[PDB]
Amino acid sequence: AQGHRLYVKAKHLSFQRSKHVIHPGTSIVKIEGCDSKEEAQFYLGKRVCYVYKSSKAVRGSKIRVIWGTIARPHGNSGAVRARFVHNLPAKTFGSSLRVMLYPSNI
Amino acid sequence: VRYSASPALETKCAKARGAYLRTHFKNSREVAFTINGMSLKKAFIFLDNVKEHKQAVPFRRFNGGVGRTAQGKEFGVTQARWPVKSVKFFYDLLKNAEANAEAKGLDMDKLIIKHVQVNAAPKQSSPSHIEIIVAEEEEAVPKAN
Amino acid sequence: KYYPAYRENVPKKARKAVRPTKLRASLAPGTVCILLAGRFRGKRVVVLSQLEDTLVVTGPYKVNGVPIRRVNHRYVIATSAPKIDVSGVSVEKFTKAYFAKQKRSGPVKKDEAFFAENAPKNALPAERIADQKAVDAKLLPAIKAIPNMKEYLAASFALSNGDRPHLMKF
Amino acid sequence: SEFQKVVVIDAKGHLLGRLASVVAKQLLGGQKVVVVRCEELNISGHFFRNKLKYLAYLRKAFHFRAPSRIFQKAVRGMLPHKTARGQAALEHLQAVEGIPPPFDKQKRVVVPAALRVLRLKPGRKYCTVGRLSSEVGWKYNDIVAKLEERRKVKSAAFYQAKLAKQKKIASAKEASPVNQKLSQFGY
Amino acid sequence: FRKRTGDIEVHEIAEAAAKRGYTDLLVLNEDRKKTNALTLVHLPNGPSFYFTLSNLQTAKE
Amino acid sequence: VNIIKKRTKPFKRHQSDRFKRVGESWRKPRGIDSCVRRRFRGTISMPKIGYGNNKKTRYCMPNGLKAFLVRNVSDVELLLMHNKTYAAEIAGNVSARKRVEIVEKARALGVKVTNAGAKVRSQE
RNA sequence: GUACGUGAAAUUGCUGAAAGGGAAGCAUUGGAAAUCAGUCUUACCUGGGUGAGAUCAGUAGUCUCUCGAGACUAUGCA
RNA sequence: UCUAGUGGGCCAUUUUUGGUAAGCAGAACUGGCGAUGCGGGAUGAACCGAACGUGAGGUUAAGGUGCCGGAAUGUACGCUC
RNA sequence: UUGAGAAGCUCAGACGAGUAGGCAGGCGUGGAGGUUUGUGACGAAGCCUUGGGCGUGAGCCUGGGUCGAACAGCCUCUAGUGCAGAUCUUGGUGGAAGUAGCUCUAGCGAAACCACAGCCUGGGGAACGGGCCAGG
RNA sequence: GAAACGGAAGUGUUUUAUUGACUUGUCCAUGAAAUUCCAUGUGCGGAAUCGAAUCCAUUGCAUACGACUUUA
Repeated sequence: AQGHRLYVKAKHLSFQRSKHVIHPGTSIVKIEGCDSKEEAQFYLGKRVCYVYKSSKAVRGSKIRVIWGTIARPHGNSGAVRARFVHNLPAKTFGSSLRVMLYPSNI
Repeated sequence: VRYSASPALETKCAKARGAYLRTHFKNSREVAFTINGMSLKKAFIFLDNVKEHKQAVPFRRFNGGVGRTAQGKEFGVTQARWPVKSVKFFYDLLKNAEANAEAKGLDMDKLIIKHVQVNAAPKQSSPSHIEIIVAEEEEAVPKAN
Repeated sequence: KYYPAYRENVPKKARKAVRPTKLRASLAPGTVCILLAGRFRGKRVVVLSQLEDTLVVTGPYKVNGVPIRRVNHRYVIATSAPKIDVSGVSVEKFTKAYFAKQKRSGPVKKDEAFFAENAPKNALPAERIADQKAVDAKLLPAIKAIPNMKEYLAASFALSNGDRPHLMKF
Repeated sequence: SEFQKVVVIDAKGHLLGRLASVVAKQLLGGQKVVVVRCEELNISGHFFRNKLKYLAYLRKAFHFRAPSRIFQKAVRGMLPHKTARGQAALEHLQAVEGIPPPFDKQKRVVVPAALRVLRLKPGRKYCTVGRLSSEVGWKYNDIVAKLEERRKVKSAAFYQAKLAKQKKIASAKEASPVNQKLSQFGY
Repeated sequence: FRKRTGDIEVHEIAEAAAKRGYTDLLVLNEDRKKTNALTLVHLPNGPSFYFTLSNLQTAKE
Repeated sequence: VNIIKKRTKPFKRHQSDRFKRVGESWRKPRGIDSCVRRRFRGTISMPKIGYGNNKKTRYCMPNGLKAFLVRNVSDVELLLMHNKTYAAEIAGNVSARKRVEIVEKARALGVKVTNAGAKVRSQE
């Protein structure tokens, strides 16, 4: 089944936050394989999605997606800042996100 | 007249009421909770037992100051009492509801207590409004298709 | 009905001019390219020519079953595989009107719109298959000459464990 | 770098605090972590140092002695255990003494940021958690220190069988001419 | 069941359905997400009845 | 100039949820020691002039029109020159007979009606 | 239905759903579930055919205003 | 020209007098809090930043970047177990 | 170019804590004069509602339900004109509690009290504690 | 259809006997499209049943009551 997955695995770590104030509009995403802020420049502007399933079979489907884009790197270790169309729920801390390769400049 | 419950549609139900009854609201509330859902014939036997102290009515919400008994082990609780004023009113209302069903032509061997409610009458002591709806046990018709 | 009946907030003259799209230097005609989205995601196809913004792309229909299609240059990866000879096939017939969806005319009556007695279908005409066959004939010898390329276009690109696209080169 | 669904860590030679902080961050990152050989963890400081630290802890609570329970306590203090997120992250950690049968046949990784040989200065006294636990109440040290040889002997036999089996393909590799005919790609 | 399209009227539906082999036409009038009326027409030129509905309940209810 | 709302939540009076005797209509706190008046952290917001909305888009419904209250056919005819700016809203106490007359007139004038389906049935 | 127009809140009972572990309610952001709102292509332009009628008659009268301005009544439809 | 409100203190710093087991007390001075929310300081009425219309984006201050906790288990040179 | 409610329209720049106190503009209620050739038994007013909308806000408009005879917008006049507190007044109703009482019972049946929840160790300087911070 | 091994929490490691297939090992011929530029048995409520347990004949062994222990 290794003829698929055009995307890259990622994890939703947290929102942008200070010690005591959280900003849910921007989320901190750890793209796996990206290990520094210079490698995070490749994934800037790429589409990222959160894919989950819900009980109702609305649209005749069991899966729904929240889309987003990668805006800028966060820190030195390769984490990025992502803004989603809808703010990611706080329950999705440590959940998985998919980073496509489009819009591609390669 | 209108009751608290959407049932009591004439075809398969029978109603009975008692308003401004000279009995305590809290004791009547506990008796209503116990006999709710029971079969009509089973409820009559249980109410007779409470009169004869064979079975105990488990005081459940207003259980403050109520002594526990072994006869409450059936209901999964401990506190219990043997009210006779509340039981007498409920027995009379059940007799009325049974008589109403007999007039309606209902099937008498399938009657269960679908809805029994106790409400606070105006403070005259605390009187009580009691309304009972007994309806036929609805069976499922086999599809056979 | 013609004299304006309202304030008529006419837009100010906007100084925006349409200028040709500057595509990447790696998206030359004939380069093998990986499709990123759509129903043909993961396929490898040959870039015939560049439209104004999109790339008129197709895989040899006898190879991967990707017909003459348009692809946005952002949803494509320009690989460094050896280029295919595409100067032979004329691409002047591939314009935006060639790929444009048919405009809605809908000649019906209010007797068959009810009951859904229309069944309007616009299956691909024969000339489109003829054009695809002509392109395939002019492209297959080019991909046959260079080795390990015919089935390379038949395969579908995918990412495996440990693949880092920011480090991998295409 | 990359994550797996379950990560098994061989805690032999790993510092308690360094490994716990890495594990706690991985637990909050959304990963299931299994730490085996929790009795082989190391703590910087002499035997008497952490002895008085644990003896003072005994003076204070449910005093746990098992090495995994020591490690589980260290990881828990590095988690937001007062919230649902911290509790959920805790339940993804499985710390055990030794390597149980479900895990001795699975690959075990190590954390270089927590290894004693790469973090402690040579010639510094250290206290093993298993040895430290043995005198403070833990009574299963001898039986687990005896069973490890049985696991090691079985595992060593497996490696020899795997190595002997691998020799056939390794010889067959250079035997096939196509291995070197197109080895210009670096493979 | 045929979804009502455009601006075809009941008499036009009736005269069109009379040529399709249908014999009775039922039109459910609804307004603000509630069916409240039903006009049944006997085809091709039979009597037309108009009822106003109430207490609409489905099987799940 | 699409419609932008600086805020969609209402301003509820402090402690209005705690007490049923206290209504939720906004009241400016007067207590000096009250943390809401001092505008501490985590406390509820207060009506400020900065929350005010754009003058051009003020009073505009989400469809870009302004609700104009209508009580008879004379009021509908007033919006002949302003059907792109205003929507007719029939008053609540206008009977179902007048509502019908208003709705037919507004239809010829090309005037949107906010509550054109009230108190009436349809029969095609 | 005389415990009688309307019938609020506090409060009480039953039923249904959901949440439960101790500062709590509350604020911010989204998820899920339930529910709701409005926004529709339909018209416009153009051509011909067929008939129609007036604010058109190389047209005849009446009325009310100030020659011509409105309202009509016959007759023809280029 | 007239015309509302106030006619205190606290934190104390600094200069400073007497001191007295030693602390401490006494003057002036200096500003702040007092009418002031916000970032930090584990938490904090007076410490470090900064003073406020509703928002988007960017960048910082004081503090920080093992985990809790956003951010290098960074680089280089030393002390200590 | 129509953009003269000249009390309108328009252009530009700067600024925005706030007690006492000062000064403007508004929202709402009862009644009065005028007005809308106003609304109303084809349903006024009130009330209910996880319906919709408008205003920074006071508030206002509206759908549905209930209901059954009156009522409102605008200009002006007028005042017994807006409540969470007063150990407020009157009325209604709670927890205590089916407790005190007159083992389990049978009947009858209170009152005081009530801002609100309620596991501990330390610190939060003005008690900080129960309510914050760090832990168990 | 299987036999062995695996005890620490073996729950899996092989050995296969075959029975069928894909066989990317490699070379060819067809089909892919107007998706004509991204959007992606299981649970509940009832019954007829089979056991078991409690109450129960019980008992003081337990005992404000609960609840407990023996025996019909």
